[PDB]
Amino acid sequence: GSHMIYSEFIMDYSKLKKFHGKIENAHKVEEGKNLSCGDEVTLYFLFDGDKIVDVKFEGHGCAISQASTNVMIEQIIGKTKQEALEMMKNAENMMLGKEFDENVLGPIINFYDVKNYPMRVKCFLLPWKTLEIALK
Amino acid sequence: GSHMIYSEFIMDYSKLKKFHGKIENAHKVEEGKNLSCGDEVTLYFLFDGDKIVDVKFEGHGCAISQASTNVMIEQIIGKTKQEALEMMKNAENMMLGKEFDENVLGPIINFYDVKNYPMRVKCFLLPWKTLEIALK
Ligand code: NI
Ligand code: NI
Ligand code: NI
Ligand code: NI
Ligand code: NI
Ligand code: NI
Ligand SMILES: [Zn+2]
Ligand SMILES: [Zn+2]
Repeated sequence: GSHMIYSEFIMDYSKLKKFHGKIENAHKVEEGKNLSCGDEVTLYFLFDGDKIVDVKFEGHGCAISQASTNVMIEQIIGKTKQEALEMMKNAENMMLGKEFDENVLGPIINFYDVKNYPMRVKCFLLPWKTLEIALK
Repeated sequence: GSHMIYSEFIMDYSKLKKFHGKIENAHKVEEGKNLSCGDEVTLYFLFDGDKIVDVKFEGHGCAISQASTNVMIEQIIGKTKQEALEMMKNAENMMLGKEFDENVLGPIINFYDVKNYPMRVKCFLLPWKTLEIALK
């Protein structure tokens, strides 16, 4: 009745635990919060030059923010920081109704419907904006 | 295809914030885990003799474990330890195929369908089993 946003894809990725945790002696730690809804995420990174070698997250939030965090990590590991930022910008364009590169986003496109729920847009965007700040 | 278990009731209650937190100088603190899923809950209690005056939880988990925790807290605050244990016994009976008292459960009946998913039964039961240990 008002929970339609929660697709099978979102609920699967929300419960994924493989990227949840801390990285000891991380090269970068970045905390983000979407206090409108009450979500928090802490991203931990290892880099090798400009390559993202590993990412884990701590904290917890709604199923949209957690699903988004997990699909984000799964897609940015092994990429360069520039590539992850290009992906981020496209993820944000997708929510703002602007134009985006489907090939760049891959399975991130499964969050397309979130843009129909303007408060949950912040939930989807939290890990990505957190990533943006961290990588600059 | 698998998100059917996630009703509006469950999704609304999984996001509830008013019971999430610690109680300083709690009269009882009990931790519980459902490792097959990755769910954690720490329950904090204040009592006045046999009456449950306040309950909060920390930790996080799936939508079913978090929804169940919040519905439990909402229903047990202001009851006696024994009323809470009787609710708990009924909730577990529901999950197994056994007989239960609908008037004792109230909105806890909204989880009836979970019993068709043996793995998720543990998610539902996590707060209740943790409560049982805490109170006895
Ligand atoms: Ni709904
Ligand atoms: Ni955790
Ligand atoms: Ni920073
Ligand atoms: Ni489904
Ligand atoms: Ni919390
Ligand atoms: Ni104990
Ligand atoms: Zn959220
Ligand atoms: Zn669970």
